Amino acid sequence: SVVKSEDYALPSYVDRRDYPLPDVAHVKNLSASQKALKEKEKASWSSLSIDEKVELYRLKFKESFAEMNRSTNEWKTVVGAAMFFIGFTALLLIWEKHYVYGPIPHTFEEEWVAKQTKRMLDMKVAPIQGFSAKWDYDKNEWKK
Amino acid sequence: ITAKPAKTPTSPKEQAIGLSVTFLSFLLPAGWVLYHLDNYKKS
Amino acid sequence: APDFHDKYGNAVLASGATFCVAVWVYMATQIGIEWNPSPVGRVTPKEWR
Amino acid sequence: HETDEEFDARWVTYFNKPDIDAWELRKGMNTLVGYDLVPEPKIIDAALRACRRLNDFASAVRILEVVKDKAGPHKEIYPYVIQELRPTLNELGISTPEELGLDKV
Amino acid sequence: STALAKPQMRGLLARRLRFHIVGAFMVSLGFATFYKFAVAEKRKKAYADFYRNYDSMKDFEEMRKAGIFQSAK
Amino acid sequence: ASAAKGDHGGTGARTWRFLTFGLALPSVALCTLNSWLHSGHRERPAFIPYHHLRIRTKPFSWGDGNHTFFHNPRVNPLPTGYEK
Amino acid sequence: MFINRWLFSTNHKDIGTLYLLFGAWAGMVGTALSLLIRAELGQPGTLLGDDQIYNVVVTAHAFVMIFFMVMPIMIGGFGNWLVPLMIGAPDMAFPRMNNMSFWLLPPSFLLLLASSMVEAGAGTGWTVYPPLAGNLAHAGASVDLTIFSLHLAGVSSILGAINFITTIINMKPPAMSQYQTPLFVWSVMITAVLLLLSLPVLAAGITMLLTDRNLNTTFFDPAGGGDPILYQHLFWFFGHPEVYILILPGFGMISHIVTYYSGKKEPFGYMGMVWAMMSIGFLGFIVWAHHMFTVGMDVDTRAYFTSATMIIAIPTGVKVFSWLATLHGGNIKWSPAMMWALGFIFLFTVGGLTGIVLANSSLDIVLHDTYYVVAHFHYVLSMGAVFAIMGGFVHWFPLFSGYTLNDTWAKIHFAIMFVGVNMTFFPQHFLGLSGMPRRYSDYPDAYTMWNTISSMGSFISLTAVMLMVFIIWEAFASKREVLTVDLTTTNLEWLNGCPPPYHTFEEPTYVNLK
Amino acid sequence: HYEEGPGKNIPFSVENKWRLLAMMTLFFGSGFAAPFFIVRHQLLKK
Amino acid sequence: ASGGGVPTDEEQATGLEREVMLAARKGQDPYNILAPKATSGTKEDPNLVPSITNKRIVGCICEEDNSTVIWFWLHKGEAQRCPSCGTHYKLVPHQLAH
Amino acid sequence: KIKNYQTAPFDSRFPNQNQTRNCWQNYLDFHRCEKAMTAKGGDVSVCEWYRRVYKSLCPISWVSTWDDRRAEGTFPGKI
Amino acid sequence: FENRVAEKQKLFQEDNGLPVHLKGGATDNILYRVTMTLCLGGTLYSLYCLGWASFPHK
Amino acid sequence: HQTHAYHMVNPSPWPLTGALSALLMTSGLTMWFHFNSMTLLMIGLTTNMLTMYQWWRDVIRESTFQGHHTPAVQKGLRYGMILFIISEVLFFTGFFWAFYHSSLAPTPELGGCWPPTGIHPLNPLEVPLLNTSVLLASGVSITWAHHSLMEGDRKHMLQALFITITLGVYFTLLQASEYYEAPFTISDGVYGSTFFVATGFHGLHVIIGSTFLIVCFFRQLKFHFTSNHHFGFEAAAWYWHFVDVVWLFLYVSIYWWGS
Amino acid sequence: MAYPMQLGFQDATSPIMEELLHFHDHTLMIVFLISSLVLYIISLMLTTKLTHTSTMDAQEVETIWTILPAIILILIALPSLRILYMMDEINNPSLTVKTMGHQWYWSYEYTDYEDLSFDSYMIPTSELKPGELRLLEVDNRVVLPMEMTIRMLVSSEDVLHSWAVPSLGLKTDAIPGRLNQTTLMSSRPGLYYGQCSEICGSNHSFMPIVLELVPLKYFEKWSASML
Ligand code: HEA
Ligand code: HEA
Ligand SMILES: CCCCC/C=C/C/C=C\C/C=C\C/C=C\CCCC(=O)O[C@H](COC(=O)CCCCCCCCCCCCCCCCC)COP(=O)(O)OCCN
Ligand SMILES: CCCCCC/C=C/CCCCCCCCCC(=O)O[C@H](COC(=O)CCCCCCCCCCCCCCC)COP(=O)(O)OC[C@@H](O)CO
Ligand SMILES: CCCCCCCCCCO[C@@H]1O[C@H](CO)[C@@H](O[C@H]2O[C@H](CO)[C@@H](O)[C@H](O)[C@H]2O)[C@H](O)[C@H]1O
Ligand code: CUA
Ligand SMILES: [Cu+2]
Ligand SMILES: [Mg+2]
Ligand code: NA
Ligand SMILES: [Zn+2]
Repeated sequence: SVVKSEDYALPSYVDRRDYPLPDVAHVKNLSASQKALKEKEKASWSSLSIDEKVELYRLKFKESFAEMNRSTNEWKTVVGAAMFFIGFTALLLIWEKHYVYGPIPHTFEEEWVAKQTKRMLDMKVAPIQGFSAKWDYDKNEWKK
Repeated sequence: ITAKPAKTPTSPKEQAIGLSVTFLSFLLPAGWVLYHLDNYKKS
Repeated sequence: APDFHDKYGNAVLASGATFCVAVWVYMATQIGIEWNPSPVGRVTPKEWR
Repeated sequence: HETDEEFDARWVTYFNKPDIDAWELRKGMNTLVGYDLVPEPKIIDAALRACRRLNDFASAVRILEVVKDKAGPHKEIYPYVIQELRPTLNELGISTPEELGLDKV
Repeated sequence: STALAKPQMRGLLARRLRFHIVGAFMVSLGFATFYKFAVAEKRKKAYADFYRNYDSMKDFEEMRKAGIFQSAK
Repeated sequence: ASAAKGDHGGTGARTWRFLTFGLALPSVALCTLNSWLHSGHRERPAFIPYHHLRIRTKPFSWGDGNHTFFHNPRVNPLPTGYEK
Repeated sequence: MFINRWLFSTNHKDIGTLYLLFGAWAGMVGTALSLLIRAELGQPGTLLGDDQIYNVVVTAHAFVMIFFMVMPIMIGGFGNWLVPLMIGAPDMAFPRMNNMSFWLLPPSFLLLLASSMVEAGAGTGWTVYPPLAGNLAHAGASVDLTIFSLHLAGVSSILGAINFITTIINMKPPAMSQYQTPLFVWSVMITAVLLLLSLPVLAAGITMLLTDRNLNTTFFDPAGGGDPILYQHLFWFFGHPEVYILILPGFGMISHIVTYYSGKKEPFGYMGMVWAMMSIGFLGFIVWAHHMFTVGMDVDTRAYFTSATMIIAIPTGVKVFSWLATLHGGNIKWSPAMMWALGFIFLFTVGGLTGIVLANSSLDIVLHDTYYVVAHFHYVLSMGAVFAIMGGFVHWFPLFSGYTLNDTWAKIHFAIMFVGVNMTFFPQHFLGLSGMPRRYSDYPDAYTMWNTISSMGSFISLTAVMLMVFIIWEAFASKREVLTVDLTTTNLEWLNGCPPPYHTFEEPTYVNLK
Repeated sequence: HYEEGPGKNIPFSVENKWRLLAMMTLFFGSGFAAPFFIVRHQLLKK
Repeated sequence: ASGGGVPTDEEQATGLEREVMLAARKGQDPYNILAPKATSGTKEDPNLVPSITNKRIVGCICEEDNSTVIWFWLHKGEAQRCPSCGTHYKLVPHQLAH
Repeated sequence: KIKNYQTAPFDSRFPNQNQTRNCWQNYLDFHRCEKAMTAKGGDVSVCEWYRRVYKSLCPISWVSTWDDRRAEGTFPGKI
Repeated sequence: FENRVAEKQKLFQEDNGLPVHLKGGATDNILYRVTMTLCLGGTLYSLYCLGWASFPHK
Repeated sequence: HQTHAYHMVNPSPWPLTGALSALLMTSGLTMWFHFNSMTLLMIGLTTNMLTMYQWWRDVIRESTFQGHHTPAVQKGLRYGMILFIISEVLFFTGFFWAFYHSSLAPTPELGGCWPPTGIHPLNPLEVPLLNTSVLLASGVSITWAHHSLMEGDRKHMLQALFITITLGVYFTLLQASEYYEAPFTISDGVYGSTFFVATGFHGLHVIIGSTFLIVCFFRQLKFHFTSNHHFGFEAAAWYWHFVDVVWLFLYVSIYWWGS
Repeated sequence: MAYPMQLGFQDATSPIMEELLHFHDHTLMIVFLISSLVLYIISLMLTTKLTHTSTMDAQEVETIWTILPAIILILIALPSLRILYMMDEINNPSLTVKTMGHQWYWSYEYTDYEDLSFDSYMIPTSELKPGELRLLEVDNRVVLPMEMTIRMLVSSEDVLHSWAVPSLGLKTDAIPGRLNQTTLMSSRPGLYYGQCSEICGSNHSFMPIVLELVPLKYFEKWSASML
């Protein structure tokens, strides 16, 4: 039952599916009825009741395999909280855009970009694949 | 690993306080500097 | 006895996802960020010279 | 390293030692479940009868649980092994984890 | 009341490993054929098609008439 | 690869003292004589303000900034030539 | 008592704790510098309006992360806590000299802060190449304070390397051979040999830089017959061993973490792991000029450095595949430290592969001094070191402190960091392939989209770092004391409890020779 | 001798979690703030 | 030539250095400089593990050239077994010093 | 013979990326030739190949500095 | 002279709880205080020098 | 009570004072180079010397007077000294690399030759050859000292160690005179740079090694060493042989091949 | 130049850059396959409740995972080195051009025939003509004859710089006291841009390179008009 800090060098109990029989029993001290149960265990186990058999199991072990291997809902908390904090990050980025960053250069104005795009096509920027290759110089429009 | 229950449990409200204090300790001084960048560069 | 994840995991996942999508979409589209995407299929070239 | 039958026979012999002690029972089972196999019924049978000589009902149930665990997603293996073990389970009065409700989460 | 057949009980992890490493190899060979077709050979054909009838003087004259050069009006 | 000496059988202090006074210190005394015979000042060469010599990219942190630490006026010219 | 314990320490655990505290504080400085970099770049134009300051921020970012965060945490912090415990030794060989290796670092960091406060800072790059770093283009004290910061950090680490090598060779149980010491202890010994041999060459080169700046020497100045390229050889003869020094203790921690959370008694392929770290260490001395493929180097030298560099992938692959083979058949515990270690294996692999791209000098001509190199090393180094550090920190925090972390919060922290670092650095591959130079305060407009995304990613990792501080606070605030730790039969550092007493192994372990 | 055990093998107190929060706030916050104030300092010089 | 005047360790060694020297003269190893040689390690012939307290950590190299060492506390009382190979160890507390 | 100079040809003495010594050697050769042709009579025109090669390869500032140092008496190569 | 090592061994093994750097007697404390005072005072002065050098002067 | 043979050191202030001395020396050199003042540097040099004195004093107290240097501790100190010397070898290797880089490929500014135009090297057969004989001889006399100590001979240990020190001082004084008489300086391009920085760090190490031998001389006068336990003497001899070997490489490379 | 959202290399302007593109495609396929294989095996190792925790013999599988990486490295190194030595092959230029780096601009010298030299500075953003590129245009472009092998010689008159033109696959450091050689050949006319690629101080971001490739006869007349 109670595991103490000062017990750290003694053999200990663990529930691990790869270490099925741990080094100590889960319950070491026995009451009068538990003592009588361990005596009865020396006779035929067919004479033990289901409840007695469960009790013997729970004296030896803490959790069953099904209990120790159960899945949990923790992933919902983890993914949800991570998305909350990533969302919070966007608030910081909104704050930065509003209070820290000033205007970007005039070369990002629509008319500048339209002229710069034409000049890039006139100098055949990336004419094999990257950029002017996607312009139809015969039809004067972007290729479909 | 196994462990004892908390000797001094930190409730959800207490965690929200510690988290908010922690985040403000990083965000307020830097935010103050970045908000005032214009003030510094025009000096 | 149900733990924190049994009690609140559904709400944390749903709310966190809804919040995260909403604030990133707002940041991405409503505050003047210039992403500078490709002109291809988007910009009508204009005389410059 | 040797044949399957020779491996199985060494493990049957191990658990059949009449005066096997508690430490050896645990060492045997905790070593056995490291291998890439679910132990043959004849190995499990010898381990359960060792539990009986050691007056340890609980470890007999745990050994049945670790057979089911070692099968992983191969859900056909454990009912096959319990089927093969039924005469021993009946003889020794071993209840399965399912019969004890210990398969419930 | 039918007995259950004896299933395979040994080497289940190794058998899983072998099956999926083979599958990994087959997928890798498949991706390598897709990538050579969708990227590497596509690029080879794009440069070869571009240059097969490329007229560098015609390209220059187009650029010159568009006004792009300092050294050519 | 062991010179032309040769005296072992149980190395020791007596042998290393023998080497010290019989080989090592005599050699120092010979090189001391060789050095004392070739000593005496030689005529310093004409000064030429070569740009790869007398480098000054920052004043030195002592003196007037323009003298090296073990400046010898007789043989070390400044960037502008020998001192008077 | 407080002064005797924490300023006059001769105890390997307390000194380890001092290093972990120092390294965590440095990590905050280095993170703030990184956010300033990414804020300058997060939209086109100028933010600071002063690119000398930008260059100072970049330079200090790298020195802080390398010399004040990664090496103090891995070697000073995990090395001092874990190495004596993992070999059953009662302390380091030189427990008082060990304390001076620690106390040289606050002054070293003070000199680096001083360099940034005086004049206009050292806006040099962490390479500190002349003539930019010389006394005409960087007149004044800043670059000299940087040189002296490096001298003190170098003495700290050379003395620490002497300590670790001596401790590991001389203070194991008499029956324990070198081939019965754990992999993390190997990884520290090999890192220490690399430090011992490489740091004195850096010290020679930066001393020559100091005298060209102040004593009118001309080692690097063609006017006197010197050569700027000689400084680059001496710097990178240290600097390539240095990048393996930065990852090797990480490899050692990753081996322990992957073994532990796979439920295994041992890593797969122990002697291959030892061979691989020794091979990486050795080859790490004969490849440095791949940092110099654009300086005007002869073709046959380029072919040699290309080929020798690529061979490092062979021992490194043995380690990656051996970590996968340790997972194989494990009873996998999905702990937060395991998540850090699995993130490490994948991200390190990506980074190492872009290193193999760069090793080909023909491609490196186009990729050198671009963001492709920045992306390479923020995967293999920045994520590699940071993820191994966080894995080790989560895994061993209960040993060092006696208290447990909240594992759900620690998994949330891992998730946020994983998103953040990949959003930050993956797009930088595109920027480098498309020709954006590194060390730039602004960029041609075409590069805007990926710079914007990269800077948004940097704020996600900021959120993760703030959360990490909260998680550490919450653990110390709640005081959940450790009880049982599994697998102590193959993890000796836990067997004295959590935290271990001040003196451990006052009675040494018993180990027979059979 | 010295104090041993959880909370005692560290150069800072964890006896009160709010005093600890202040101390950790000052410690990590001063390192994070420093580069921002170094930049401000260099901007204000010229 | 020759002469004396240099103290010997017998004359002038002190402290722990002198304890180690005098113990070595008697063939004893109180300060654990030598590796102990294993017995057959059965329950009848366990390995005998000296200690000045009532528990000591054992590392067991179960087979020659294993790289993995198996560590456990050995307690005063009945012999305990290595959890990997089963070989037996028994604590022999106290003595050594005063 | 063999004129119509376009640029300096490949020179197997200097096959690598660093061409400093190619510039330097041709500068020296031109000036040594020129000195020789001036003393014992003759015409510098026989030195022309070296002239064209060092003018092609050498940075203007290097030539200018070397010329200044020859005039000063501080040129460190032998002419 | 004479071998007085045994006398120094007695002095430095005396069971007085002093750490080795003070165990020679009162002059150790003097020399320690001189060293530490110069170190801490020198470090404060270096910080003053940093403050001075951090700003432009004429 | 421990039952291992290793040394748990008393808590000590000297790591901190040594670290602070490093801060004061380096900030002091910065103040001297840029702010026209030697004050911080002088304090740092003083506290460095005080730290070294008290630290190594305490090591003598722990070993000669308290007995903590068991064979295991001594073996660690052997490794530590060997590793320290290896790091010093690599430090010098950086300066030798600088020398060979500059001299094997002399640039046009030098005249395209080595030695550069305008440099008149010292004659390696005069005082540099004398210095070589002096350090080689001191390696013979320190070996005599070591064997005298092992054979229990106080007087001849002291004589041989005094001769070794005298030769170290002779070398230092000869080198100082050579520095003063040299017609080239540290500012004489890469020839002066490599010459004075490489020989100058070597001269510093001769002074350090000579001081270490002098410490051993006085400890020997005070009977600290036994005929079998004397690691400080062994470490000083190893360091002295290192200084001798570095000199042989400087003589062959810089003075002889580089002339 | 680069275009918005570009993922890979600029299109090749020179045969050597085309070679680099195909070699990069080859190497990236390998990178992708290895990175994906590692990610997949991670997921495979982590997705079964089956276990095997006893000691595993290593030496058989270590032959596979050294020999197969060595073979892969050879398959990278063979075309890698072929391109390296093809790059280095003798080309016989018909023009030599020098460039000198400076803080913060480039100068160019064309001194095969006449003494032609000039400085080349970034166009400030406020002075860009409509449709010109921020941070990339210069006042005086490096005009060069197209379809011709050109020897570029690179040096600096102050700190290190580095002269780069990505679409020609060029990057040569500019080192004072050193004259570094590279070869340039454009298959096409046009404008080809690069940026200083060795940190050289405050304005390292702002000293770009613009090559203007035209027919020889235009280059000759431009050269004469620049004297
Ligand atoms: C943790 C630090 C770290 C590590 C470990 C590495 C590892 C490697 N690095 Fe990186 N590197 C840096 C940190 C690091 N690097 C830093 C900081 C810089 C730049 C500094 C600056 O300029 O500021 C840099 C720069 C750099 C350059 C110079 C680029 C330039 O500036 O132009 C080169 C060139 O070859 C390079 C190559 C490599 C290679 C080949 C490896 C190899 O060791 C990687 C081997 C690993 C793998 C290959 C992955 C795992 C292997 C397998 C799964 C097996 C199968 C694989 C194959 C068959 C390929 N690095
Ligand atoms: C270990 C090395 C390291 C690390 C961790 C980092 C982390 C980061 N770096 Fe990096 N960086 C370098 C080493 C590193 N860097 C180097 C060498 C250079 C080249 C400098 C030069 O060009 O001269 C460079 C350059 C560089 C640039 C290029 C600047 C330019 O070319 O102009 C950029 C740009 O985005 C960048 C960004 C970042 C970011 C956003 C992070 C991080 O914000 C990403 C998230 C990581 C963290 C937040 C780490 C936090 C860790 C702790 C807080 C410790 C916790 C402690 C304990 C648990 C005990 N860095
Ligand atoms: C001969 C015995 C003298 C007494 C003993 C002195 C010991 C000094 C020891 C330390 C030397 C350390 C640094 C060496 C730097 C160069 C000094 C080289 C040796 C030397 O002394 O060079 C001389 C003086 O030079 C000079 O600048 C002298 C410059 C003086 C300042 C030197 C120190 C500068 C800062 C050094 C920092 C070193 C950092 C090392 C870090 C190592 C890794 C931690 C040359 O004199 P010259 O007039 O030029 O020519 C002779 C002309 N007749
Ligand atoms: C003119 C003034 C110059 C000032 C600046 C330079 C100062 C350095 C002075 C030179 C070094 C002096 C070193 C003295 C060490 C004395 C202590 C000592 O020697 O301690 C010995 C242990 O060795 C040990 O720690 C050995 C410990 C390592 C010592 C290493 C010393 C060399 C390194 C010095 C620093 C070089 C830095 C160079 C940087 C470029 C004590 O053990 P034993 O001798 O066996 O005695 C025990 C027997 O008595 C028992 O029977
Ligand atoms: C890269 C790391 C940091 C990234 C993200 C920072 C997020 C910022 C957190 C908030 O910072 C605060 O922001 C306020 C504005 O919202 C500023 O108040 C300023 O603005 C207010 C009005 O807008 C005035 O009331 C104040 O007096 C004036 O200081 C304030 O100083 C600053 O501390
Ligand atoms: Cu010029 Cu960067
Ligand atoms: Cu490298
Ligand atoms: Mg570069
Ligand atoms: Na910007
Ligand atoms: Zn065993």
